[PDB]
Amino acid sequence: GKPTKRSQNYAALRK
Amino acid sequence: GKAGKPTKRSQNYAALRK
RNA sequence: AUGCUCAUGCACUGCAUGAAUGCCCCU
RNA sequence: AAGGGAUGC
Ligand SMILES: [Br-]
Repeated sequence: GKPTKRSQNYAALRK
Repeated sequence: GKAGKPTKRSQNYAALRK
């Protein structure tokens, strides 16, 4: 659904 | 580029993980 | 498009909370 | 995209 600290954090290290 | 689904064991392990 | 996934909380829907063991082996 | 394993000595 919406971004979360966890998913966001993942996206970062993941980016 | 991969995901991995948390299972009953993985989660159980983590639950016990302090 | 992790803008997920998956648990737990009196519809494969909400809400809230937590987990990168969300591993590693295998079939 | 499905299943199993803590003897995962
Ligand atoms: Br295998």
